[PDB]
Amino acid sequence: EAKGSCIEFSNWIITRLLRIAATPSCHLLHKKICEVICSLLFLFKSKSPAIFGVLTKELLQLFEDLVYLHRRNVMGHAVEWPVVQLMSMQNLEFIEVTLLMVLTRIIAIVFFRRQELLLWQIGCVLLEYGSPKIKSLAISFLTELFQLGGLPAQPASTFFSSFLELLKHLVEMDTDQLKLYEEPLSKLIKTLFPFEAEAYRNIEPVYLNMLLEKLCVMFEDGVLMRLKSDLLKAALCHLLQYFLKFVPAGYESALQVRKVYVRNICKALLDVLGIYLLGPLYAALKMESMEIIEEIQCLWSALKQKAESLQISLEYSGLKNPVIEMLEGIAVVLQLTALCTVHCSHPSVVITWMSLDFYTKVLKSCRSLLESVQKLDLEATIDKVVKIYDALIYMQVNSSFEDHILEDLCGMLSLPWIYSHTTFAANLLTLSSPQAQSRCVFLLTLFPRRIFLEWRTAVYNWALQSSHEVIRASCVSGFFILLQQQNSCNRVPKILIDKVKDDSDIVKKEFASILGQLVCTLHGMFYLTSSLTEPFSEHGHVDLFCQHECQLKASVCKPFLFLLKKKIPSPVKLAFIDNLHHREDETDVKAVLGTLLNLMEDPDKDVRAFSGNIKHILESFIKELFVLRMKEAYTHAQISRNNELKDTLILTTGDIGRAAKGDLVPFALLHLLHCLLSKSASVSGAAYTEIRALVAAKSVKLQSFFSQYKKPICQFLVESLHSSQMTALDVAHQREMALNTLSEIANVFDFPDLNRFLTRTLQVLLPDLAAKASPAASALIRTLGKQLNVNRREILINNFKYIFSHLVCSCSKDELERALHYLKNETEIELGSLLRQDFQGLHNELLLRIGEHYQQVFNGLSILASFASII
Amino acid sequence: WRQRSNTQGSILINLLLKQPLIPGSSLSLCHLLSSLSALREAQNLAFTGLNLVARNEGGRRAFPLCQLPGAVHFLPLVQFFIGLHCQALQDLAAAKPEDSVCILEGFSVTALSILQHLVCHSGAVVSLLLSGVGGQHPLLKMLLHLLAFLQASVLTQCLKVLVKLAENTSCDFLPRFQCVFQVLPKCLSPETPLPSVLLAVELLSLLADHDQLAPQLCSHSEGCLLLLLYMYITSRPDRVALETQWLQLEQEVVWLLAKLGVQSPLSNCQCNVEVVRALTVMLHRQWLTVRRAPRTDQQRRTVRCLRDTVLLLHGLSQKDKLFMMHCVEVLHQFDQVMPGVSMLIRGLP
Repeated sequence: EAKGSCIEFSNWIITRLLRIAATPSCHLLHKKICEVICSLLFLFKSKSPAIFGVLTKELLQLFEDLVYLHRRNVMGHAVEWPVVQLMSMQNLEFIEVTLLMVLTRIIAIVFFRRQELLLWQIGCVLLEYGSPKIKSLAISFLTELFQLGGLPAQPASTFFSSFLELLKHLVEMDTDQLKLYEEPLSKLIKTLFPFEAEAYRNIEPVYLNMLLEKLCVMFEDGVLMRLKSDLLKAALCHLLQYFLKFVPAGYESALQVRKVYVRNICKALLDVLGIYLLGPLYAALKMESMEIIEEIQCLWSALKQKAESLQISLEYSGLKNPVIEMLEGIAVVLQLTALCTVHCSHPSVVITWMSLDFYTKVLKSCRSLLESVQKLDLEATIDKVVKIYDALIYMQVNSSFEDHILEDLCGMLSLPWIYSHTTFAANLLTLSSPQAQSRCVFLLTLFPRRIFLEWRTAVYNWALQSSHEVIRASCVSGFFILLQQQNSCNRVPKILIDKVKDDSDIVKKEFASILGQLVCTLHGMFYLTSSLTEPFSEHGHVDLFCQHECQLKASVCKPFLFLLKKKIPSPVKLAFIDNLHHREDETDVKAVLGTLLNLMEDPDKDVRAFSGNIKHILESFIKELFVLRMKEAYTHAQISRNNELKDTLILTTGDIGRAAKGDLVPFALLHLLHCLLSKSASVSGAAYTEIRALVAAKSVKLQSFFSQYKKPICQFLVESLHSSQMTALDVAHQREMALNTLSEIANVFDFPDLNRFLTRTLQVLLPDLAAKASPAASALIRTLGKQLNVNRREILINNFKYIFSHLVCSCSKDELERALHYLKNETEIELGSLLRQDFQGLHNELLLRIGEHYQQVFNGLSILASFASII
Repeated sequence: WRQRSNTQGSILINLLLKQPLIPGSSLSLCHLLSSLSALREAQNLAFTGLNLVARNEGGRRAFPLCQLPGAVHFLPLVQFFIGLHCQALQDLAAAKPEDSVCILEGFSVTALSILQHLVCHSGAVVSLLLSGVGGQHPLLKMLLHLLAFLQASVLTQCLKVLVKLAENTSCDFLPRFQCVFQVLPKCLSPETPLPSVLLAVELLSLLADHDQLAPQLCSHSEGCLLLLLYMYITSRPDRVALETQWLQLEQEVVWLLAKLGVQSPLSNCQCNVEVVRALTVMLHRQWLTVRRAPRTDQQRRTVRCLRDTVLLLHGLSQKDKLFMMHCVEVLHQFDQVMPGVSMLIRGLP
């Protein structure tokens, strides 16, 4: 049509575009053209959903033409000289790859159903057709399509075959080809395998059998042993972690028979090993050890023999052990600590961990090897040896093998440091990074008291003496860990925290860990171990191996609570909120309220960090004053007139209402309801979501809960309506708009008909409106009666007996008599004898107030005698 | 294709060999596989056909699919096994022990579902289904009656098999297949499982490609089949669906909506009223995402789904001149949806 004619103008441009598609600088231009094509597809989507669909069909036809070209390439037989002037398949492939990159974004936009698995299969065929980088670019687009599509049923075996082809490529991959190959596409395949079972359990056993063939490829093949790109080697280790470590399903698979093959694959996997990815393999080996654990309970020796071979290289010479091999021997020492008795704990401990003393003899040889190493030797390798010493400390775990060995380790830790922080003592230090210093500080922190307890205090003094970068974060951790008894005692950390309240960001994170010991976690320390049950920290280096189990004043927190600030970067409370995030506080409560007020202010709206922690604080007067400060902050947000600031306050208000059982939080919800009444968006829609979150915390009965929720709070809501009634400002239409706002409140009540909910509310409201006795409210009540189109003034006489009970329920004394006179002007002749005729249940309602009515109920009885004609 | 296609046919045979490839079954084929003597002869023929499938390998073709005469022969043998499952369904239809016979039929249905996966794997088995009794396969027509009559999971597998068949089927063949779904939509229930409903939604996307289902329209409201299905979708009780799986069923509905949006052809329509309710349900999901404020892959998928939902909402506003009239029913949700849209804009990066 006319749009087609515009497309035809584009087609004339397209013949020019094909020359643009292949050029030296064309690929950068083609990427811009592909973005323009994606924009054109977006523009087609903007012009019509159908126009995007027509464009998608044209794109599908272009994809089909590319698939036919791919099929000819897959055939490898006849090639058209021209596929449109002169066509080059490599030039066409580059143009196709640019089209594919726009297409992959378009395909995600298209979200085609039942017309995409074939395209994914075509992409897998295109990847098989593709060679090197062109295949890798296709694979990356396919991986993005796969992530959106999960696994196509249509790709079926061919997708498994493509994974098998990738495994074949892995078996024989050039390093340049590996550089061409995309780690992220490999990572996406690793991502596709589940960490546990999940999708991998969903994934076919035959696909798992293809994975077993993939397991035969690479390390079982020894292709992994053959030199590989480190990212590719990491990806292969990640893939083994993704599937082999996961061991998802596998009931169909050989399982324990496969595991013996897997153990043979694991021996192939260790490959060179020490003589990283090996650490990931060690984590997989630790997972295999974990699999051996419990299953062994109603192998490890072979692993010990492999360790013994690494030890034998160290034994022949310090030089003979590879530094990587020395690191490999150190690696899994923590896993060995986890294995046997720690594994038995989580019993018999029949399995035995490798002896620390044999390791210590290797460590003594390693200390000799470090002395043996030349200044060019060791250095960063010595830092790896220090990391190996740190691994030995992790292996020592709760108990050092010997106090003297711990003293030797402390001397080894001192190496670079002189004084502060061992028969060799200073001379060993004389014979001998900030991160290395931090690792030494961590190791000094890890030892507690026992041998060289004064040296550990000296090490804490050394941590005070140097606090730079990681060492400063380590120093804050060290001071807390320097004495378990000091940890049990409560004292200001001071030190760097005294020098700067933040003490710098790295110290602040360490302070947050100290904060984790502080507050809900008991100040007294039992075990005092942060090790917990660490698994593998992603690609991160393991680094450190690491009342509750036994009521803390904010004033007791003192400066650390003061140190957290809106000015402080924070983002977020994180570890510092800690257990407290998971009383007669008095001035400490006021200090806590100030910290809460800073949280209520929220330096970052996203960090409001406050949520959940506030609920724990709610679980944990001054809080009402903090709520008043929060209301002032809400007023400040209205003064700010910033939607994001208003939203953060609304979110905090919503969290608070769910967080607190107490009425003041419900009153805050009523304030939120006043916010819900306010215009400019958010407001009630945000409030309704907040109300639903409060309702979920409430486990509310709806209207029965609402009557408990409302009552005086409904009267306060009515008072807010009365404030609107007081200044309705469109004449009857403005009153109707106020009625519509009341109708919205009835809709918020959502009981039966909103008008029916309103009618039940109205009888209570009419007494409340009478109690306010505003002339504007009286006009609003007449408008409300017109909106009701009900009994109106006749209803008001029925309302008046309830209103008289409301007047009995709240008494303004002489002001109430003036209000009664205002009510009397609305009343005109009034109940008169009929009030004497009634009373009864309305009098009973005054009786129901009882002691709260107090003298006023007796006065009401005297008033009833006056109405009739009881002091 | 060629030997690699034969290997793919062998892999489908290997899945049949694997015990059981179908979920919830200890064993597939073999003892589970096995006149009764004629059926045993058919099972031997199917094994020969599986050996033959190992020996030998446009839009309806889709991705090229290996075709094996032995796989088609296995499919006829599978049809005899399906007929025994159908006979239990026919006995149930006659009825106005049997559950154990139904369990045996269910194992046969699971084998038929494995056969359906094999049919997705093999073009010739799909072609035999495409030819049908004369159209729908006579065993497949009995299976469609069985689907109308665990058993719900088998029906979901049959719906998934039908969706796979529809992709294999030519659009005209798919149109002949189409309207089986309209009877199926009546069979589909809120009480019937959401995972089964999600399979039905996948079948509905295959149906949307089919011309007869495309002829079926949201307009005509409850009387229209599409609108009634949308109204069930609008309720979104999803009692069977949990967490991501409930989101995945919504995402599948969003993908089906996207397919309708792609099509040029796609109150008066229950589905248009349902779409405002569905947008509100999407807004409730968006509000949960706003409460979440994508490190999890499911969270990343949800964020993409939320972006898709926002595009569908933009499409719905474009679709209806009275966006506000739809909005007024969903207006409390719409104010939350506008906050969610701002969160989605914040989410977009």
